[PDB]
Order: sequence, then structure tokens, then C-alpha cells
Amino acid sequence: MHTETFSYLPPLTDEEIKKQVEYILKNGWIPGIEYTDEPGPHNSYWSFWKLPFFNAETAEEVMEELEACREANPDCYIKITGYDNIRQGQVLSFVAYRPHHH
Amino acid sequence: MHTETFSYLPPLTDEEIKKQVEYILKNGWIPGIEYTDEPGPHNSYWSFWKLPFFNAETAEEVMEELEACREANPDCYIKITGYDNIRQGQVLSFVAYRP
Amino acid sequence: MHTETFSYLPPLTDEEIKKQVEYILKNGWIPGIEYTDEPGPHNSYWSFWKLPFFNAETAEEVMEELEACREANPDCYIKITGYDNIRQGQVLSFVAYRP
Amino acid sequence: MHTETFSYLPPLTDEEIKKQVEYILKNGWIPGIEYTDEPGPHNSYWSFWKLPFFNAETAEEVMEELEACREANPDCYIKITGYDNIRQGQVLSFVAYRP
Amino acid sequence: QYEAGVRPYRETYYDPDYEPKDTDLLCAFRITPKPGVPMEEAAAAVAAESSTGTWTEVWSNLLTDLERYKARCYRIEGDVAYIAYPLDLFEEGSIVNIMSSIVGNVFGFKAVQALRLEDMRIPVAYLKTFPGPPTGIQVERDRLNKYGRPLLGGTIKPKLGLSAKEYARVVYECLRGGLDTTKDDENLNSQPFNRWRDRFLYVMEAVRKAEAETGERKGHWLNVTAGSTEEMLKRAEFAAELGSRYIMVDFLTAGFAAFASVRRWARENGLMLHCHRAMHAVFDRQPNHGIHFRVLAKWLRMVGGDHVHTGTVVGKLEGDRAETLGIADLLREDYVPADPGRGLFFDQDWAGLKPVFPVASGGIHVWHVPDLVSIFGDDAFFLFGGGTHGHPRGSRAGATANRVAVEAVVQARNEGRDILAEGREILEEAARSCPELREAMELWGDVKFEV
Amino acid sequence: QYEAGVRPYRETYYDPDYEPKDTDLLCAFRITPKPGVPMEEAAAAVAAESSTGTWTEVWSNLLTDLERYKARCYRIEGDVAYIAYPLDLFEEGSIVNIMSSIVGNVFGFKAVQALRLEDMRIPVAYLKTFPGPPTGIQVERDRLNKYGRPLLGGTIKPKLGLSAKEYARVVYECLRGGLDTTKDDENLNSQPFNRWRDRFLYVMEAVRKAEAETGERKGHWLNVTAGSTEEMLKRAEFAAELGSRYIMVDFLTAGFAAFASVRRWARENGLMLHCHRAMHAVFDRQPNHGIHFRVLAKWLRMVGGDHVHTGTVVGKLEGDRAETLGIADLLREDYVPADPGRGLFFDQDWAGLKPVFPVASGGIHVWHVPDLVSIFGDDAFFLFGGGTHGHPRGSRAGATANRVAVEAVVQARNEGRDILAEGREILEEAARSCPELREAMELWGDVKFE
Amino acid sequence: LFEEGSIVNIMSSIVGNVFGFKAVQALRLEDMRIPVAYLKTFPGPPTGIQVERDRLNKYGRPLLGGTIKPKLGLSAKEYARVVYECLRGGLDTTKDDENLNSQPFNRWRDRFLYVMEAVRKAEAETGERKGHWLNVTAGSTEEMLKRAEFAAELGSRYIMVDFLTAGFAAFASVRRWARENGL
Ligand SMILES: O=C(O)[C@@](O)(COP(=O)(O)O)[C@H](O)[C@H](O)COP(=O)(O)O
Ligand SMILES: O=C(O)[C@@](O)(COP(=O)(O)O)[C@H](O)[C@H](O)COP(=O)(O)O
Ligand SMILES: [Mg+2]
Ligand SMILES: [Mg+2]
Ligand SMILES: [Mg+2]
Repeated sequence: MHTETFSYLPPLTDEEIKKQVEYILKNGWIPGIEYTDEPGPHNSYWSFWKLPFFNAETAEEVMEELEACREANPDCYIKITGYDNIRQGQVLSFVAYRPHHH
Repeated sequence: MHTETFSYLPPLTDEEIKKQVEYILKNGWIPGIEYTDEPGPHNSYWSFWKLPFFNAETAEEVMEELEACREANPDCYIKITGYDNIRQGQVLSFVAYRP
Repeated sequence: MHTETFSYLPPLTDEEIKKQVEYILKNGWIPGIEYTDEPGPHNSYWSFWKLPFFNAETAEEVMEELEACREANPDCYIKITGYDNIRQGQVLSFVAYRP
Repeated sequence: MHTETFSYLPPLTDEEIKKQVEYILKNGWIPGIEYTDEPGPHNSYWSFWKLPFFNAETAEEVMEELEACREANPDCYIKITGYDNIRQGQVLSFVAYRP
Repeated sequence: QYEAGVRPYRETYYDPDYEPKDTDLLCAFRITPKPGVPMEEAAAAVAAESSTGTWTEVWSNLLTDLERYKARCYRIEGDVAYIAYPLDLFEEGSIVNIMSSIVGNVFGFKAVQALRLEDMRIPVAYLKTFPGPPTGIQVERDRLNKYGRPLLGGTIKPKLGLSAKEYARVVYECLRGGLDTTKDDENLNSQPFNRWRDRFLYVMEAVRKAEAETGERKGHWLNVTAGSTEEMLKRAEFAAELGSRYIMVDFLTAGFAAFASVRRWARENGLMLHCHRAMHAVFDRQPNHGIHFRVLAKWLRMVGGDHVHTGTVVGKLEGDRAETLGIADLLREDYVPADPGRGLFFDQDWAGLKPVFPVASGGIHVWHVPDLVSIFGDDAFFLFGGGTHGHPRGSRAGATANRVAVEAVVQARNEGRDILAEGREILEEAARSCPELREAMELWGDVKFEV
Repeated sequence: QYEAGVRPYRETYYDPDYEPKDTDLLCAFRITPKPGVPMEEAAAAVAAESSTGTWTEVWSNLLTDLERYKARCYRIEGDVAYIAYPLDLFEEGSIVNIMSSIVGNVFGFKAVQALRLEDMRIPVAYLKTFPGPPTGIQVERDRLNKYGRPLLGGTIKPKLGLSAKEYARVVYECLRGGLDTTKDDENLNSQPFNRWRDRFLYVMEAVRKAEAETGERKGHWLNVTAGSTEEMLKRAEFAAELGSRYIMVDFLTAGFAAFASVRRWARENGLMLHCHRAMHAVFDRQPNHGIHFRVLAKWLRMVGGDHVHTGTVVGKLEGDRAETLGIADLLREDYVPADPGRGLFFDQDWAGLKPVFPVASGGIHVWHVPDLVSIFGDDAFFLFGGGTHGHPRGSRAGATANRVAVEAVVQARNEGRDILAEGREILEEAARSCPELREAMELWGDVKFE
Repeated sequence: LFEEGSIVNIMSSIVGNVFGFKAVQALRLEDMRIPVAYLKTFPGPPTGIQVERDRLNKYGRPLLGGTIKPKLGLSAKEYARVVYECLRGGLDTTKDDENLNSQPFNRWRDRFLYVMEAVRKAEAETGERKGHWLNVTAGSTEEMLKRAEFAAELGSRYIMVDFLTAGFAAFASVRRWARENGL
């Protein structure tokens, strides 16, 4: 199972993930977290972890939510998203955590 | 050229015409007069002589208008009609004068 | 798996179920019991427990049949229905037991 | 045979025709003259008498052309036209001479 | 040969001796005459110029049977004129024809300064020429497998501006949180930011996903409203291809002839038909001039809509309680007695035509649910747009709050509790098991509209 | 994660510093707020609830660009609010969409107790997504071969009740007496006493006969208005098979989506499209509420009608002279400047869309012709229903009286006479050569409307 | 209990099974009162007496017709000779026999073509409008509509159907087609 952007690179460290979160924030995009146990190509709508983080100001905030999502959903794939409301489109999406059975 | 009702009988006399007008009036229908120089089956709309005689009370009044229409249009076929406004349809139409 | 009416409330107790049965009877509707091991949205036709209880006079009689259906089918979802033969339609349906 | 605009009035005198030409010119429209021996409703394109008088400055110039067309074509219907190139449309057309 | 000239309209068209036939279509018109014009003449003008007459006598009147065909004002009571129209004046199955006579020209006469069509008695023999709803309440509940409570829905918001994929994300969150349905806004058709094919595709993915995940059948009222009938049918066809149970039409802005086309297509293609009443208040708001909504609601049931909006009474849009109760009965019952206290001037027998779901929508939230259940009973949709997506935790949480509120009130009613006297307590009890409802109650407890 | 709760509509939807773009659609609304609601909040509510907004803040607002998409009230003058709508808000080519936004729900809010849409500035970039009239004034005059005068028409009467054959008898008399056209009443569709196929067939026999006998091209506005679009198109098809130059639609009772279907059909099949405005006075009459006819007239020209009724001012139905002069310009000109004296709130460019014939009808007779020519000029139809068939000698004589009246007044105007100052005198002059006109003048000389 | 606009449904209830019960040795349906509300779901005649007289331009007497004989066996050209002689002699109409449909000795396309030549000729010669009741009765609805279409192409004012042997569902199909095609 490949997971789209960055899936062909080595699985990202927490530090690498945080750099991508910092890029989302630097560009004024809205970070989000989604998760699923069915990541394949039929699935366009992973489960939201809360709402998109409209009020997030720091990457550490998002990283804490990522850890919270993983602890609650350790059997799931967890992805980080970035949304641009001016284009009305997602501008970055990548998997930050894969479950053990991957 | 046949002219529909009574065309297969000898041409009607004035007295025979008047009896058909009396029949129209007796049944409460509206007598009218129409004329044309083009009587064939293509023509659904002969020329009206005046309007249908809604106010006519006697067959003699209709007969006088028939004579007036014929004097004005001696080159035309002239037919007597009778209209029933309750069925919205003509209930008798025959030629009274042929040129 | 949600089960339509009252599925978003805590599971009903026997006394709460009995009050809904009393409501069905008070309105002159026909109580019934249905059960299935396949409750999803593909299934319009759960298994009838006996027939709709046309002759039922008390909610206690219905509650006894609910207990009998559950004893026979403890692996099934069991729903109470109420049918209005004047509208030819179900007027209340809810799950009373989940396996 | 009726000939459209002003056909239900008495035939126009030359003075009356000139006034209509003056109206065409006052409004900045282009006067023209057309003629035909087939004026019926099948005919969308009467014969031009010369071209539309783009350069005409006075109604009298147009009336001289009308008289010349009348003299050349006394068996034809002759119409005066007025053309508005800003709307790309004829804005006045009437028969000035009938044979 | 005839008496030409102008006669008062009342000479031919006012007949207080006339006894209405069971086959006549009857109208109740509230008339404000031009000052100096007697009520009898104003009412006869309306009767004449909506049936057979005009402003001067014509010779051709005598070629037909005006005694048979003319409309007649047969009663004037206060400012209301009662006018009877013979059955033969109407084209079978055509609401468009009814409108073209009854409301075609008579509202613009100088002789009548204001005119309000309050009600009309549609005769049973004419009703049988109409098909009624494509589905109707009972069959629709069978198709949904939902019995015993009001149904939940909600308009997606913002009205316009979401992309198709994010629009469908909101649909997914709503449906998976417990709404039975969601809908396009009435003005969301096909636009640069959200084109209809994209929306229909993604929305139906979200509908299927929420249905599979909740186990309850779901639908989205996909708006096929468009500039031409052919375009509307093209959009309906795609919704059917995608397996939608529903489409939606703005029946007044699209108009009644295209609405009848969509009703026939919906029926033939297995779709249920939500009807939005956009533009109705242009016609029906003012009490002195226009057409009351109850008349539009009758025509809606005749052409065939499966639901129509009826007002909330308690929400952001105007609607009186008595008149709303009358409209609900007109949409749902087999027979509705007159009651002028509700604006029903005539009895209405519905000739076996199927019933229509009332839809209560607009500015409502969880605190309104006891009143809504009291007003409408089970056979209604309650829609929460802002009242779902405006929940502090978003649309899934908002949907759950609204579903729980409805179920808790239905449960309490069925047990014999007075849901008006105890509405607040019922909601408070339910909120102890439903944090989403507690938060909705806290957020909107101070938001009220006048009633 | 967001600021939930109710906010004032004014916060987002009132912006008095906003400068309208030439691509914006502009609305002028006359607002009667609920007591205590200021104009700014009332106007903002209208703007919000016709564009992007609702009654409480929603999390999903943050997923789009409301500054781009929102409508906004940008100016208030007294009780008139000016609201700008971005071009992107609208579906191309769809009047149905315009109505579903601009007049969809905002007339029924508790906060706004009355609302009237007075005018709308339709931007050129949106107009070009509409086809306009299927024929248009100039091509229509070419198809009729008729130039230089108002065109004569007339509704057949009684409205309902004549058989198909006798209906066409009345048509025949009218057309052969000098009317250019006749029409079905708006409510004559297909009924037990007169079924549409019988009518279409017989009427077209009468049209052809009158055309052959007079030598002038003729038409009858066959009403295809019906209960469904399919049925209207079936009726249109038979009209085209019969060679009718015309069909007619009640564009408001049939409604705009079916009307657009019929316009496309008319264009593709070469038929001209008469539009009757049945139902308009339900909501365009009262000054406090509804939609002014000038907006309906704009929408009519956009979808594509070849003619629309505009009122007479002087006849039996209400209409204001100054407003009607503005509406005639909106229907016919390429560009119409704002004019407060005519209630034209905005300049209107028509983007090259074809023009529509105004049609003056309703309670008029020969004595009104000087006024009608003065108001409308040549590019109009004047319809005489009662004013034709109510002639003492019937419909042929009545038609001749009306045709002569129009031609005599045009002639006089073109010669330089003041047809208002001399109206009676011009008619009296014409009546010296036309006994039909004399009899019509005598019959109706006492019949005036306020 | 009744389906709107469907005579077939009326029959299927009222006369479907009850005439065959052992409990009832004989049964005769004498009359039925069709209620007005149900009648309005039916279209009635495609033309009707008044419009038909208008189409014929014939008023004030019974109309004349006659079945061509022998019932069967004439060729199409001689069949039309008999039609011509009848119509030009003063009958308003003539008709196919009920059992003349399409057969080896007289096929329907041949008959329709020649009969309409005779109808036009008699109309032109007498000056009175004429018609022939061209029998479209056939084994299937589609075949009946194909024959009706040819009659319309030929400008016949009329077609004919054996409404009970063809049956009421196909009769309703022919009524709708006749109305839509001016027959
Ligand atoms: O556009 C709107 O305002 C709505 O979507 C409601 O949104 P909310 O749920 O956020 O209030 C509905 O269309 C109105 O209820 C229609 O009015 P009605 O039902 O009276 O026809
Ligand atoms: O029904 C009628 O009254 C008319 O036929 C007029 O008959 P008359 O010619 O005998 O008066 C027209 O439809 C109205 O003029 C339409 O009103 P408007 O043009 O204002 O839309
Ligand atoms: Mg909405
Ligand atoms: Mg009319
Ligand atoms: Mg026989």
C-alpha cells in the first residue's frame, strides 16, 4: 500500500513531519489530520481528527494532535493535510503514521 | 358541383327555402347567410352576408336578406345556415341560390 | 449499526418498550415483532415473529411475545412495529433487543 | 391587393408622398425606390430603381427619381423605402404608385 | 344583429342566485376595489376577465353558451368575493392553465386596487386528472425504511462557494452524524466554483459512505434546477445513474410546466422529488395583494411533489401558526374541512391523491424541537442547516444533537408527557446522555425569533 | 476550533466602501424592515441570504473565500438598498438561477416585512451567456415584410367557449379586415369546448385564406402554453408543421425553464415567439412588495421573447406612462441610461442582444391610438380584442377601423403634426373616408379609463 | 379501485372472473354508472360529432356510407373502382369490411393507395368532401399503427378499427395515434 505524496521516500521521522507542518503554516494554509483503517484507492473520505486546525499557530500544536490521534487510533493510517481556502483545494497531503500491520 | 344538404333534390323554390328557415327559427337556432364564388371542397369559410341573424324574429326577415345578398352577389353561390350556440355547431346548411 | 427510530437514545428498558407498545395500542394500530441477523440498509424484510398481532388487547401480551422471540432468536436484532391499516403503512418501528 | 403601410388610406398624392420622403431624410435614413409587377406576399425582393439614394440631400431629388421610375415602369407597383443602417433595417416602406 | 357597446361586468358575471356545482372550481378573492367602484362590479370584473368576458360586448358571444361557460361571482361577504368556474373551462392535468385563468390578468385591473387569492376549492373530478406526488409519504417511508418520527435534514452551508469535494465532506459529516438527508441550497445549481456534475459525483460517494457506516438509509436532495427543462432532465438522469434516491427542484423558479416534466421523469426513473418553494414570498407575503401559499401548496400536491417547505412558525422566515396548520393538513390529509380562521375558505376533498411531506426549515435549532414536533407530528422533515454546521464541534456533532433532540421528544410524547409543558426538561434530560445536544443547547439558548 | 454563534449580517454583508465592478450584478431593493431593524442590517440580511450566508456562523465558511463570493450591500439611499453580486455567483444562461438567488427566500424573512426589487443592472459579461430573442424586431419585420408603422393584433373573444371552427371564423374576419395578427387568449390552451389540435388546424386555414385575399402576410399567435414542457413542444411542432409564423407562450405561468425550452425550439424551427405576461400583476403591481415589471422585462429579453406585453397606460389595466417609456427602451435599445424620472436605477447595456416588440393590449379602442402611437412609436404591436369584435358590424369592420386609425395617425405624425394635440382631429379626418372608423368612434367615444 | 383512463382495468374487475362462478349459473351485466370523476380521466372521441361535421363541412342531414362488397375477394384496383363509383354517386363515405385487413387477394398497402386515388377523384368531381374508412385492424398494435401512418401519409381523413377484435388496449393506442395525426 503506497500512500501518495512522500510514499516513495523513507518513512518520515517526527522531525521530518514537523518540517512539512511548518511549510503548511508558513504558507498560511490550514493544517488537518485524518485517519482510516481503509486507505486504498476506493476511499476519498478519511475520518477527520477534530476539525481542520483553523486556529493553529504553531507546528507543535499540530504535532501534539498527531500524537493524540495515533494514541487513540494506533491501528490506523494517519495523514496530515493542508488546505487553501482561496483555491478551495487541498495543497498537501501525506501519511505521517502507518500502523504496525503495514 | 354538388353543394351538400339538399343538393341531390331539385333546386329549392322560395317557399321551400322559407320552410327550412322556419325550421331553423322554430328550433331556436340562428339563421345566417353566406356566399362565395369558390364553393368547392377546399373552402371552409364562405363570405358572411352581414352577421348571423341573432335578432331575426321571422323567416320573412331572413328571406329579405337572402334577396339582398343575391342582388349584391348574383355571380355567387348563396347558402342558408342555422347555428346552435348550445352545441357550438352548425345544424343545417344548404344552398338557396346558384349563379 | 444504528437501527432507525430511538437508535440515538440509550437502549430502551422493558418498561420503556412497554410504553411504546401502549402508544401503538392506544392509537388503534397493530403491534408486530420482527427479527433478523442482517439488520443493514439492504434488508427491507426482517423475519416475522408469528403474524402481526391483530388480536392483541394488552401491551403485556406483546411483551410476552417479545420475550419468546428473544428466547428463540438471541443472536438477532428484534424490533417492535406498529401498523396502521387505514394508511396502509407502518407508523412506528424501533429495535427492542440487540444481540 | 393591399400594399402594407398606408394601404388602408386613400392613395397618396405627390405632396403626401414628398412629406414621407422628408420624414425619411429628417431622421437621417436612406430613401430608396423599388418596383415590381408581382407585389404579392411571396415577393421579398422588389426591383431596385438604381441604388438606395445614399447621397440624396433633398426630398425633391427623390421625387424626380420616382417620376422617372413611374415613366419607365407604368405597369408596376412602385414603393418608397427608408433604410436605417444603424439598426440594419428598413424603417418605412409604402407604395407611391399603383398601375 | 346584436347589441354592441360597453355594459357593466355585473350584468353578466355577478349572480348571487347561482348555486355552485360539485364540479365547479371555486375561488375566494379578497378584493379592494378602486374607490367609487362597487364591490359587485369589481368582483364581476374579476369573474369576467378570468373566464369568458372582456370590456365591451362582442358579436361572437352569441356563438357559444355563456350561461354554461362563464364564471360567476355568486357571493360577496365582507371583502371576499366567491367566484365559481365551470369544470369545462379548465385543461385536464394543467396547473399552468389554472393559473393562466385564475391569476392571469385580473390582478392588474385599474378597477381593482388590490386583489388577494386566499383559497380555491379544486373539484374532485378535476383533481383526478392530476397524478399527485411521484412517491408520497407512505411509499417514501417504505423506501427509506423509516417509521415513527419526523425525518432530519439540513441545507449545506455556506450556500455557495464550497468546492464539490469539500461540499461532499460536509454532506458526509452530516449524514454519518445522524441526519437522514441533506440538501443543496435552492440557489446552488451549476456555477464556476461548484459545477453540478462534480457535485453530484462526490455527494453520492459521501451518501453511500455514510449509509454503509451508519446502517441507515441516507439521501441528498441533489438540486437539478436549471435554465431549461432539458438541462434539468439531464441532471436528473445523472442522479439516477448514480443511484440517488432523491432529486430537488425549485418548482416556482423553474416554473410549473418544467416542474410537471421533472415530476414525470422522477416517477419513471425511481427518484423521490424534494420541492423547494423559492420565490413563493414574492407572491404570498402581503395580506392585501397576491396569492396565499395555501393555494400554491394545493397546486404543488396536484402536479406531484414528494415534499414541500411549509414554514417553521418559530424560525427566521415568516409563517403564522394557524395558517401553517392549515397548509400541513392540505398537504397530508384525504379531506380537509374549511376554517377561515386558518384561511381555508372551502372544504377540500383530495380524491385519493397521495400526501406530501411538509418540510420545516430556516433558522431553527434544538430548542425549537418540542414546538416543531407539537406543530407537525411525525410526518414532516425538520431541516437544520446553520443549526447543524454551526455546532461548536462541526457538522457531525450538530447532526447528532438534532437527531437526539427529535428522538427524545418523540419518545416522551409517546409515553404521554406534555412536550410543550415539559419541552425544556425533556431536552435537558436527553442532554445528560448526549454532550453534542448539551453544547447545541448552550450555544443557541438565547436565539429566538418572534412568533 | 472556530468562533461559533450568531453574528450580525451587517458584519460581512454590508460594505459601504465597496466599489461595484462592471461584472457585478447590481440590485436596487426597496426595503420595509421590521420595526427596529435598521436598513443596514435588513439590507445585509437580504445580501447574505441571497448569496452565501445563513443565520449562525458555520465551520465550513472557513473552507472558502467569502470575500470573493459574497453579495454585499454597498449603498443605502433612504429605503433603497443597492446590493452587488459577483459574476461568479450565477449560472450562465439561467434566469431560473437569477431568481433562485435574488428573489429566492429574501422576500419571506421576519426581519424584512416588505421588499420590492425595483431594478437590476445585468452586466454585459452575464448577458452574453443568454441568446436573447429567437427572432428580434428587425428580423421579424423582415419576415413579415412590414415596415413603418405599429403592427395590429387582437385577442379572439369570447376568451373561452367558441368551437375551433367558429374561433377560426373570427380569426378570418379580423385578418382579412386588416389586422396583421390575431391571438389565442392567455387562458385558451386545450379545453373540452376547443381542443388545441382542432384550433391550430382551423386557425391556419383562416390565416392562409386572409393572406391570399389581402396580399399582406398574416399570423396568429397560437398558444402552446400547456401543463408540461413536452406538451408545449408537441403543440409548437404542429404549429411548425402547419407553417405558422408564430407561437405564443405564457412565460410566467408556464415558467422560465419551460419558456427557455420553447425559445430554443422556436429558434431551431423558424417560428416567432409571442410572450404573454399572465400572472405578472400578482407581484409587480404594488409599490411596497414584489418585482417591478422592468426587471421581468429584462429577464424576458434575455431568455428570448420576440414580443412581450407592456401595458397601454390608457386602457383597462394599470400602467404608468413614464415607467412604460423606460420599459419600452429597455426592450428595444442597445443602451439605456439611468433615469430617475422613469425609475431606471441603473444604466443598462444590452451587449448586442436582439430587441423585443412591446405589445400594448387591454381595453383599448380607436380613440386611444394617438396616445399609443405617441408612447410607443412604430416598433410595437397594438392589440384590439373587444375593440375589434365589439364593432357594431363585427370583426372585419372593427379590424379595418383599427388599421385605418393607426395608419392615419402615423401618416400625420410623419408629416409633422402633434398627434396628441390633434389626435381627435386626425381620427375625424380619417373617418371621413372610413365609415367603419366613424362607427367605432361613435360607439366608444364615452369609454375612458382613469 | 380503478386505474385512471383504463377501460381494460374496468373490464378486468367488473367482468374478469365473476361470470364463471359455480355459485352463479348465469350473469348479465346490464349497465354501469361511470362516475364523473372517473370519466374525466378518459379523453373521449378523438374528433367527436361537432368537430367531425366541421371537418366534413356537412350539416343538417344523416351522413351516407356503405361497406364495399363482396366482403373479400376483389383486387385492390377493382375495390377502388367500387369506392369511386359509390362516392361519386353521392355517398359521403365508404368502408372496408370488418374482416378485410391484409390478405393474399387484397393487401392493405395496395388497397390504401388505390382507394385514396378514388376518394380524391370523387371529391374533385362532386365538389363534396369524401372519406373511406380504411381498416387498420391487424394482428399487433405496431402493425395497426403502421397502417394508420400510411393512411395519414395519403391524406385520408379516416381510419377504421375493429375495437373489440383488436381489443381495448390496442384501441386506446390507435385513438391516441389518430388524434395526434389528424385522422
Ligand atoms: O436558504 C435558506 O435560508 C435555507 O437553506 C435554510 O438555511 P438554514 O437551515 O441555515 O436556516 C432554506 O432554503 C430556507 O429554510 C427556505 O425557507 P422556507 O423553508 O420557508 O421555504
Ligand atoms: O385577456 C385579456 O383581457 C386580453 O386579451 C385583452 O383583451 P381585450 O383586447 O378585449 O381588452 C389581454 O390578454 C390583456 O390585454 C393582457 O393584459 P396585459 O397586456 O397588460 O398583459
Ligand atoms: Mg436554502
Ligand atoms: Mg387575454
Ligand atoms: Mg361488414
